[PDB]
Amino acid sequence: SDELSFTINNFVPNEADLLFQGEASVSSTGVLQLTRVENGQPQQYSVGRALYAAPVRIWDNTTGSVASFSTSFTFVVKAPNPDITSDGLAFYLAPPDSQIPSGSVSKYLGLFNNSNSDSSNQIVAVEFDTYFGHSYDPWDPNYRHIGIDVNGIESIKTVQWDWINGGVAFATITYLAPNKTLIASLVYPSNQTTFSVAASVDLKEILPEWVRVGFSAATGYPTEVETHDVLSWSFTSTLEANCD
Amino acid sequence: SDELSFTINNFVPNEADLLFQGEASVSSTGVLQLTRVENGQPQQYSVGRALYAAPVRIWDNTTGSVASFSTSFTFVVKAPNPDITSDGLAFYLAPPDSQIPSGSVSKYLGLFNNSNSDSSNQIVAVEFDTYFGHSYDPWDPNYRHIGIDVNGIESIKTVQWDWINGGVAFATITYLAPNKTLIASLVYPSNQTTFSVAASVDLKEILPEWVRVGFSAATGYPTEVETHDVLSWSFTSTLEANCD
Amino acid sequence: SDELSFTINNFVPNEADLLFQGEASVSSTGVLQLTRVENGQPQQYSVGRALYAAPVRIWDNTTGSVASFSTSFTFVVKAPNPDITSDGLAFYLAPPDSQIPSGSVSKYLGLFNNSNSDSSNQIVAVEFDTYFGHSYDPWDPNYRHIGIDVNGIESIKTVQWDWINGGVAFATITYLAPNKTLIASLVYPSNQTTFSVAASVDLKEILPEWVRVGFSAATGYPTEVETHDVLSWSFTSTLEANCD
Amino acid sequence: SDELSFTINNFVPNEADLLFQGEASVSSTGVLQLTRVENGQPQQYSVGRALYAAPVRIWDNTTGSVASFSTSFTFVVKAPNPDITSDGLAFYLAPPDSQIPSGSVSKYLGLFNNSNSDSSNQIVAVEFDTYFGHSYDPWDPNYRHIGIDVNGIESIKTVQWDWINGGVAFATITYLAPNKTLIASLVYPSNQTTFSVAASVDLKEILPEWVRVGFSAATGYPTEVETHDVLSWSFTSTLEANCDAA
Ligand SMILES: *[C@@H]1O[C@H](CO)[C@@H](O[C@@H]2O[C@H](CO)[C@@H](O[C@@H]3O[C@H](CO[C@H]4O[C@H](CO)[C@@H](O)[C@H](O)[C@@H]4O)[C@@H](O)[C@H](O[C@H]4O[C@H](CO)[C@@H](O)[C@H](O)[C@@H]4O)[C@@H]3O)[C@H](O)[C@H]2NC(C)=O)[C@H](O)[C@H]1NC(C)=O
Ligand SMILES: *[C@@H]1O[C@H](CO)[C@@H](O[C@@H]2O[C@H](CO)[C@@H](O[C@@H]3O[C@H](CO[C@H]4O[C@H](CO)[C@@H](O)[C@H](O)[C@@H]4O)[C@@H](O)[C@H](O[C@H]4O[C@H](CO)[C@@H](O)[C@H](O)[C@@H]4O)[C@@H]3O)[C@H](O)[C@H]2NC(C)=O)[C@H](O)[C@H]1NC(C)=O
Ligand SMILES: *[C@@H]1O[C@H](CO)[C@@H](O[C@@H]2O[C@H](CO)[C@@H](O[C@@H]3O[C@H](CO[C@H]4O[C@H](CO)[C@@H](O)[C@H](O)[C@@H]4O)[C@@H](O)[C@H](O[C@H]4O[C@H](CO)[C@@H](O)[C@H](O)[C@@H]4O)[C@@H]3O)[C@H](O)[C@H]2NC(C)=O)[C@H](O)[C@H]1NC(C)=O
Ligand SMILES: *[C@@H]1O[C@H](CO)[C@@H](O[C@@H]2O[C@H](CO)[C@@H](O[C@@H]3O[C@H](CO[C@H]4O[C@H](CO)[C@@H](O)[C@H](O)[C@@H]4O)[C@@H](O)[C@H](O[C@H]4O[C@H](CO)[C@@H](O)[C@H](O)[C@@H]4O)[C@@H]3O)[C@H](O)[C@H]2NC(C)=O)[C@H](O)[C@H]1NC(C)=O
Ligand SMILES: *[C@@H]1O[C@H](CO)[C@@H](O[C@@H]2O[C@H](CO)[C@@H](O[C@@H]3O[C@H](CO)[C@@H](O)[C@H](O[C@H]4O[C@H](CO)[C@@H](O)[C@H](O)[C@@H]4O)[C@@H]3O)[C@H](O)[C@H]2NC(C)=O)[C@H](O)[C@H]1NC(C)=O
Ligand SMILES: *[C@@H]1O[C@H](CO)[C@@H](O[C@@H]2O[C@H](CO)[C@@H](O[C@@H]3O[C@H](CO)[C@@H](O)[C@H](O[C@H]4O[C@H](CO)[C@@H](O)[C@H](O)[C@@H]4O)[C@@H]3O)[C@H](O)[C@H]2NC(C)=O)[C@H](O)[C@H]1NC(C)=O
Ligand SMILES: *[C@@H]1O[C@H](CO)[C@@H](O[C@@H]2O[C@H](CO)[C@@H](O[C@@H]3O[C@H](CO)[C@@H](O)[C@H](O[C@H]4O[C@H](CO)[C@@H](O)[C@H](O)[C@@H]4O)[C@@H]3O)[C@H](O)[C@H]2NC(C)=O)[C@H](O)[C@H]1NC(C)=O
Ligand SMILES: *[C@@H]1O[C@H](CO)[C@@H](O[C@@H]2O[C@H](CO)[C@@H](O[C@@H]3O[C@H](CO)[C@@H](O)[C@H](O[C@H]4O[C@H](CO)[C@@H](O)[C@H](O)[C@@H]4O)[C@@H]3O)[C@H](O)[C@H]2NC(C)=O)[C@H](O)[C@H]1NC(C)=O
Ligand SMILES: *[C@@H]1O[C@H](CO)[C@@H](O)[C@H](O)[C@H]1NC(C)=O
Ligand SMILES: *[C@@H]1O[C@H](CO)[C@@H](O)[C@H](O)[C@H]1NC(C)=O
Ligand SMILES: *[C@@H]1O[C@H](CO)[C@@H](O)[C@H](O)[C@H]1NC(C)=O
Ligand SMILES: *[C@@H]1O[C@H](CO)[C@@H](O)[C@H](O)[C@H]1NC(C)=O
Ligand SMILES: *[C@@H]1O[C@H](CO)[C@@H](O)[C@H](O)[C@H]1NC(C)=O
Ligand SMILES: *[C@@H]1O[C@H](CO)[C@@H](O)[C@H](O)[C@H]1NC(C)=O
Ligand SMILES: *[C@@H]1O[C@H](CO)[C@@H](O)[C@H](O)[C@H]1NC(C)=O
Ligand SMILES: *[C@@H]1O[C@H](CO)[C@@H](O)[C@H](O)[C@H]1NC(C)=O
Ligand SMILES: [Ca+2]
Ligand SMILES: [Ca+2]
Ligand SMILES: [Ca+2]
Ligand SMILES: [Ca+2]
Ligand SMILES: [Mn+2]
Ligand SMILES: [Mn+2]
Ligand SMILES: [Mn+2]
Ligand SMILES: [Mn+2]
Repeated sequence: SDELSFTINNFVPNEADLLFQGEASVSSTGVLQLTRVENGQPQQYSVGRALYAAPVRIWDNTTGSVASFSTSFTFVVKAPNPDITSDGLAFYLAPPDSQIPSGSVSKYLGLFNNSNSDSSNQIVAVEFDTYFGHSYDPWDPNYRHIGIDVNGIESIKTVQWDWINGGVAFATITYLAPNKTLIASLVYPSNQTTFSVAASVDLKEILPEWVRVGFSAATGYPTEVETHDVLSWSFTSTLEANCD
Repeated sequence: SDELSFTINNFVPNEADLLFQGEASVSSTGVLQLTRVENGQPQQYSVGRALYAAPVRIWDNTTGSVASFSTSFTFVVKAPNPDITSDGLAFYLAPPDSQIPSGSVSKYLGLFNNSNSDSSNQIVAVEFDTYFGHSYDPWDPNYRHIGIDVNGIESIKTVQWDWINGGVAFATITYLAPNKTLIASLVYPSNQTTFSVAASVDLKEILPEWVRVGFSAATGYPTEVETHDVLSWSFTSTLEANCD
Repeated sequence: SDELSFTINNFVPNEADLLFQGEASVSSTGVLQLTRVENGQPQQYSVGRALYAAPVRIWDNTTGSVASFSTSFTFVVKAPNPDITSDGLAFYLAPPDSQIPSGSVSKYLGLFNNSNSDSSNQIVAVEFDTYFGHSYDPWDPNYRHIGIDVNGIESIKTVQWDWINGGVAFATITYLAPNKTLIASLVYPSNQTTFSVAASVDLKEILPEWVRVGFSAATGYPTEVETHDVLSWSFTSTLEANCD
Repeated sequence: SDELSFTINNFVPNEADLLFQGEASVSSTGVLQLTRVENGQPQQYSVGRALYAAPVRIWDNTTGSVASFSTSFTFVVKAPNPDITSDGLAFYLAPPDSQIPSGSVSKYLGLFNNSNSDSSNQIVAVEFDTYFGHSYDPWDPNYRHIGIDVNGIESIKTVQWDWINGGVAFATITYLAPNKTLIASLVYPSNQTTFSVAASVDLKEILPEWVRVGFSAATGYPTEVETHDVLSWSFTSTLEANCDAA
């Protein structure tokens, strides 16, 4: 509650402390696969979500304290066709009872089913969007991007990101509550490249007192499929008290 | 999984990260009450259990790694009648799907319903037994005690403990896996007294790979009731890898 | 040794756990001032260095283990004249017995006194260079930059950085040893801007087994002076063992 | 300062982050030896002290905040003659500039040189005293003990302790500042035995704002020598802020 820190360097099949929604699963080799894979090939129209079992406490209505946190993970996106990719994944905080919305949720990364932004969603996400289509995703920019989503698919702030096929990406997301700042960074040590972005968000009005952290991913047409994988994931959060 | 640490200095009503079984609840003042209390008075035949939402990983069958951990909490036992008290409470590790056994479970601290020890229980507990009755609890010693229970109410090792009515007790439980040692200590800073005990247990054969940690408490006849309360609770565990 | 973590949210005068070289000092208000300030005005030709008292263990020659670490701090650079600024500061790892080189060390940020790179220096730094002069600093680029220095002032990799006068900057430096990667990030939450850079370095050949971490800063001519301040600083490092 | 945590599972020769006073040293095998050992035999009249390089912040005079901390370590005491042992060792907090007092400091575990208690010492120690002599140590009880020392060799509180020759002991010392309580526990997993003690101390009046943590050990006559060794040592302290005073 006040403080919560965990680290998962490797995953196991049917992991107990992870709640899976959709078709997400963990392979025998120990890699967390949000999209089902048959004989080394990704499938089409596959949506997956994983969450940590324990809800995370963000703020208190009585005292007014608000939590600042930081997390880091390693993920891989590998597509048979480098030219075009489908949708992508995201790291998101949602209500504990959040479930997959009904209907077509591919272009929304399995988080929403409507393009409009509503304050009732109470979802705060950092998306790694690899699909820059204009007809299906008019809101997204022309290039592959890393964006911050607050109660809507239309990201308040995005940064151009150069995706590498079969490349391990080390991502870090840090929220500073006193400064009301969300920072997302991604690093490719294979080419030694960095992409960073920051935004101004206040979790008091957006998210409830208790939330759940996790990952989401989606896929589209069979021709433009891809594989999303997570190898490690570390999280730490503390609820500092304000006497003011 | 590999590492998990949390700290709860204060509790809130309907806490999300705590699973309650029986009649356990959290008061408005922020104290975790395993036994229901009416207008400042404990009730009779009340059994309560609380667990952490996230299961804890102890060991791996493939690598052979085993986790060592440590936890600390503060609890209060306050009875209207200091002469005689009912049952008591315990800090226990059990399977994630553990539920309250049917039948009379008061004298067993809400963990078992049979006096015999069976390896299928897979429950490892540290009990603070305040009831020294001989007819109902022939297994327990003549004095109030702190005991270690492994797959049975009959504690493998117990230490005499002087209970103080309305006294805050600071307890610490530490498991060292390489040495296969479980250590339980209790401190009263109001009188500056300490009671410690150690035992030899191996969680490989007893508990499964994934377990849940928490507290349990029970009460008996109305004349000899008592109030069990928990004010704070901190836990930390790491899964160190063995290359041997 | 194996693990070391500390956090200093506020500083105190004549702090015991900080070793000061040059004219660095801590103000009564609790801000770490590397450059001496008279009545709210910075001085000229002022060089300061601060280090943590405890040396940090990086690697072992026998086992071959190498440490990965992460640190974060907050710093402020405030100059009376926004047009031109002097030198700058840096976060550096050096030998425990490192001292200020003799001679003009202003343009070298108080770390070196020669422009050439020599492997005997054994200094690894992340510099926030605010002086883009060409005659005095031909090696530096045309713009204010954040650079990574390995045994020389000429940074192996630099990133353009927009300096803000009187603006609080939150910086984070993370070294991953298995991937041999050094990452430096800087954030301005007042304007919500981020600047990140990564480089490939191996501390085995560069630094010795035991090093000291800290900060350095320098100033130049009186007309182009500036004030360097540090408000908070957190560091954490672990020495993970490799069984390969 | 506000928070400081470190862990040393193994030691190395000439360790940089440890300050050694006296004849303490680290062996090639990686064990911290406070008393010099020749060819596997302890020596006589050997006094050693080790401290962590970084001073530890306990309290602030302005805000009034006071730090609570916890530490754990593993130590071995092995004597050729189990019948009688010399002096012992202790885990102590002292001023950063503390040095070995001049004169005979064997019976005082290398911390003091006078039996009387003076508030100017500013030393807070947890001693594992293995010498129960009455003529040389009239203050100590009749049995081997674990004691808490505050500005004096005469321990305010002691607990009987059964020493095991060549036995690994796991010790844990925890200070709770809001409750002003110091707790010391020792465990032998080889026989599964525990010895615990608690005392009431306030570091505000005793120790200064900045202190240094470490270990001390001493030896006596050649016939009753022993070897003191430390295998691992972990420390963690945090300075929690109190808004009641402010
Ligand atoms: C992220 O988080 C915080 C907010 O939570 C951001 O805001 C800064 O936080 C600091 C510390 O809380 C605050 O600094 C305050 O500045 C006040 C005014 O500054 C005086 O001193 C300077 C000295 O040069 C003068 O230039 C100036 O003219 C003023 O005279 C001070 O009054 C404050 O002191 C206070 O101390 C205690 C509380 O600790 C109070 O009880 C006192 O009454 C007193 O008021 C304090 O020093 C300030 O809110 C922000 N800093 C600024 C404006 O510089 C952080 O900026 C942000 N951190 C990041 C991004 O790293
Ligand atoms: C809790 O956990 C551990 C077990 O997990 C308990 O067991 C001790 O652990 C240590 C360290 O692993 C082991 O110590 C070993 O002792 C071996 C023999 O000792 C030699 O050296 C002494 C020096 O005085 C001589 O007296 C003696 O005659 C022997 O010559 C050594 O061989 C071991 O060294 C090994 O190092 C590496 C591994 O790190 C190996 O690759 C080498 O091949 C080499 O074998 C090692 O030093 C031993 O298992 C236990 N310690 C003993 C018996 O003293 C801990 O006791 C327990 N900790 C607690 C309760 O605090
Ligand atoms: C930062 O740090 C590490 C290096 O320290 C970087 O390197 C990766 O680290 C991982 C894990 O150590 C290594 O992955 C290895 O890949 C080997 C080959 O891959 C097989 O499996 C895939 C499955 O799709 C096939 O595609 C492929 O064709 C191969 O069949 C495996 O053999 C390795 O498994 C090993 O497991 C144990 C050790 O844990 C060994 O004992 C076994 O013998 C077995 O060899 C292992 O899975 C690999 O070194 C690097 N990953 C790669 C190449 O994908 C990290 O990339 C870097 N992390 C960042 C930047 O986040
Ligand atoms: C180690 O540390 C602390 C001291 O630092 C020791 O002292 C206890 O700490 C708690 C929490 O700070 C304090 O509890 C206080 O008790 C007050 C009175 O109790 C009322 O409620 C009970 C309910 O049964 C009634 O029985 C009783 O008659 C009273 O009606 C309360 O007033 C306090 O509430 C306060 O909350 C906030 C601060 O958080 C204040 O702003 C409010 O004004 C309000 O006063 C509070 O609940 C108390 O100091 C000590 N606990 C006691 C006496 O029970 C710890 O005991 C010690 N911990 C160990 C050894 O584990
Ligand atoms: C886009 O997403 C929204 C939100 O999901 C979606 O609106 C509704 O969401 C709910 C929850 O997923 C859908 O779930 C069920 O649909 C049927 C018919 O309602 C029933 O199984 C359930 O309805 C009963 O239970 C509700 C409990 O709140 C009651 O409110 C209700 O009165 C019924 O008793 C349950 O709602 C629901 O189907 C959709 N609504 C519709 C018309 O489908 C929205 O539909 C999505 N818009 C798209 C894809 O265009
Ligand atoms: C002491 O504790 C043991 C263990 O609880 C207890 O044995 C049985 O435990 C189960 C689980 O709590 C009891 O629960 C239910 O009882 C009835 C009748 O069986 C049904 O609701 C359920 O039985 C069905 O579901 C089971 C699923 O495994 C099937 O195995 C079974 O075939 C049925 O389909 C469920 O079991 C169960 O009642 C008790 N057994 C009895 C006779 O009560 C034991 O009874 C306790 N001994 C005491 C109090 O003396
Ligand atoms: C650029 O930096 C280098 C490295 O500092 C510098 O070379 C020498 O560095 C040392 C250490 O700071 C200087 O320090 C002293 O200088 C005088 C004369 O040597 C003496 O105080 C000392 O010399 C004695 O002690 C040394 C110990 O190693 C002995 O090696 C020596 O034989 C003497 O006994 C000590 O060295 C030293 O002055 C400089 N060398 C010179 C000529 O100044 C180098 O000078 C700098 N280059 C610049 C500014 O152009
Ligand atoms: C028991 O312990 C106390 C405390 O150590 C001891 O008193 C004195 O302690 C100091 C510090 O260890 C001893 O150190 C030196 O002794 C000589 C003579 O004084 C000098 O080297 C030094 O004295 C000079 O420096 C001092 C700095 O404070 C000045 O105060 C002084 O005026 C001198 O300029 C330094 O003190 C000191 O020797 C002892 N005092 C004596 C008489 O030895 C005490 O002696 C011990 N009692 C025993 C063993 O019975
Ligand atoms: C917080 O407390 C105030 C008390 O007036 C109440 O009005 C408000 O509804 C509460 N908000 C939440 C989310 O509980
Ligand atoms: C990264 O390095 C590899 C080396 O083979 C190279 O093939 C690839 O083109 C590089 N990618 C980028 C974006 O530089
Ligand atoms: C552990 O692995 C071995 C492989 O032979 C298997 O026999 C055993 O059943 C496994 N144990 C568990 C609890 O999975
Ligand atoms: C503890 O201290 C209080 C002080 O009032 C006293 O009443 C009580 O008897 C003491 N309890 C024990 C076991 O010493
Ligand atoms: C490391 O060990 C090898 C052993 O052959 C030795 O040659 C080498 O000099 C050592 N390196 C250092 C820096 O001690
Ligand atoms: C940052 O915000 C302030 C608001 O007053 C503005 O003055 C300043 O120009 C901004 N700086 C940048 C680089 O946008
Ligand atoms: C603490 O502050 C007060 C201010 O009046 C002062 O009198 C006292 O000497 C200070 N104590 C210490 C140890 O600095
Ligand atoms: C501890 O166990 C060993 C087993 O050999 C035994 O020799 C020794 O006497 C025991 N010590 C105590 C105090 O029980
Ligand atoms: Ca898209
Ligand atoms: Ca009983
Ligand atoms: Ca420059
Ligand atoms: Ca003695
Ligand atoms: Mn997008
Ligand atoms: Mn019992
Ligand atoms: Mn530069
Ligand atoms: Mn003694």
